[PDB]
Amino acid sequence: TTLGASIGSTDFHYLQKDYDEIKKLNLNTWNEVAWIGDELNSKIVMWTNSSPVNNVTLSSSDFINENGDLISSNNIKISWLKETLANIGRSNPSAPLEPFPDIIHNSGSLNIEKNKIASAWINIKIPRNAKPGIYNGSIEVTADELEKSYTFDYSFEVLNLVQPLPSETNTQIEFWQHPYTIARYYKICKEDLFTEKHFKYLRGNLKEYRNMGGRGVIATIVHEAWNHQSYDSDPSMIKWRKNSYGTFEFDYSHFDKWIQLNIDLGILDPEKGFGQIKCYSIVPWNNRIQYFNEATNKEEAINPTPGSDLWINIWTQFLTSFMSHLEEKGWFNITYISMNQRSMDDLKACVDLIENITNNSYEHFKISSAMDYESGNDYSFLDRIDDISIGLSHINHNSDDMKNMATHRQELGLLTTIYTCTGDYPSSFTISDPSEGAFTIWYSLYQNTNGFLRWSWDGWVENPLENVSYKYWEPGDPFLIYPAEKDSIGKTFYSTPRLEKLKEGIRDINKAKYLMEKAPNLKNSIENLIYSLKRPNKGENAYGSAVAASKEDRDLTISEANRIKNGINNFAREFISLTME
Ligand SMILES: CC(=O)N[C@H]1[C@H](O[C@@H]2[C@H](O)[C@@H](O)[C@H](O[C@H]3[C@H](O)[C@@H](O)[C@H](O)O[C@@H]3CO)O[C@@H]2CO)O[C@H](CO)[C@H](O)[C@@H]1O
Repeated sequence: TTLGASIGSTDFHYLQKDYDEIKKLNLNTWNEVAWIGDELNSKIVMWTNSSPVNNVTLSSSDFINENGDLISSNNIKISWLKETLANIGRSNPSAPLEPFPDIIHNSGSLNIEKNKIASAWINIKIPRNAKPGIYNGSIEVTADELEKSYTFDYSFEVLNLVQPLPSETNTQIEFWQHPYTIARYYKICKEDLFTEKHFKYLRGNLKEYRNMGGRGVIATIVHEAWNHQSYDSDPSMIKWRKNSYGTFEFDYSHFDKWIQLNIDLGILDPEKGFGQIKCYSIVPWNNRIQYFNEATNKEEAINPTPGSDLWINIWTQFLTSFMSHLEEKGWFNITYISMNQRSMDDLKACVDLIENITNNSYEHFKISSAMDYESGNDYSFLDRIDDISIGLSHINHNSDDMKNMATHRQELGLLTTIYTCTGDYPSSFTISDPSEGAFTIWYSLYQNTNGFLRWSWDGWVENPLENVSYKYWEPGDPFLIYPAEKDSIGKTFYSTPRLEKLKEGIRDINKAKYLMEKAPNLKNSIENLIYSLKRPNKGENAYGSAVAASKEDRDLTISEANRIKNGINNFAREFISLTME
């Protein structure tokens, strides 16, 4: 024909290079299991031949159960997956530059060049007041050059249990946001920073974060704290100045507006002790603190070594001032001072200083850190850090070091997460299989942590919608959402399949934690299922990017994700049965 069509997996990308392989698909039916308030995703893959094809459109019926309960077609959003270019290597500028369908772009029609793949993401939101049962419906695909329409048989079962709202779970999610990057992309001026004109491009993507379970909000407290690793500079949200007497003063304006925005959006609730403010960092890159010297009237920097007399002096000034400031705002209880991977000497100097500065109630700042922990059961220092996150590449699957460490922390009421970054596999890159994200989240629970941290909400390059290639890291590493087009009406961001799979993983670990809690009798059955998870092997492509070791390892990430999900849905059904009989 002029146009071919088939249901396809959301687990991996359908790429142009796989054209000839893809044209041989003909999957016409789809079924899945969801809870009330849950979501489901699917995909239809289309193709063209010698001739191009205009105005390709897809559309969805209403969905109806056996009691004629309705889920409107408006809960089904079908979006073209837009392709963007990606250098497939890591700091390898001569690596091949290939298209990946990494963007959940727009609804409506689309043209398709000769001999091309195009795919459309399908997202189904089950309303929070939906009735249980088996729902059926269909999705149609048509075009202009086609005098016919293809048809696709979709059903799904809603189980009689309500997907927990994020605030009803104990899942920890922290994605680092870069609000100045949002300002740069959308040409927000210096003077409009953290005003309503800025907030308009932040609210949507922050709501999105909140709704998938985000609780951590990063705030920079010194300038360029990651040495400009990213496309955009990282300004400090707290401006430092040295006055004529030679003591430091701090301007909290940006920090205050940023945090207040996050309080207004419900990510943070400092009165109720919810959410975290992560202050980056007491160990910024090379210990460098840049400041305006009012005396010499110029910009200067210092680089004092942790533990040194100058260091203790300066951070004592900041921490003391910051604590008082946060106490007047009522924010102090949810505030953490962040560290990062440093020498044990630097880390101990930090924890020792921080612990030594207290308010009237002898409360000190909480402390948060990426740590490299991989073995041994000496927790005495690690327990003085209130939130830690461990890179997946430092977690040894052939041991229970990580899980034992995490379990100790849960007992003491401390937070623990894992993260992925450059060099990790599974991970959440543009070139990753999106299923890897669901796996990652399940791995956080397999390790008995509270959840997942990633550095990379929104660190856009110049024009990521067209090319995400950046000089460091696997492509797409620095962002899980895309921006909208600069002229958008409109939308302020687009989601990605990789992010939707993180979201799936999170909802699905939330189902498992909910069951464990509400059906104590199923708990060890569930725990055993979780603890059966296998870990695929990390390989590396010809150009420096981490990837799956082999086809077997790709398949395992998918099979394992689905296995566990299904297992949990069966436990779901067991609990539901119990209630009915
Ligand atoms: C939490 C997070 O994602 N942080 C980084 C992330 O960095 C990874 C890890 O957290 C770092 O400790 C490590 O940093 C350096 C390492 O400790 C040094 O011994 C070595 O000489 O240089 C390392 C820098 O490569 O780096 C790893 C990643 O390689 O990585 C992401 C990029 O995906 C961002 O840089 C986050 O800021």
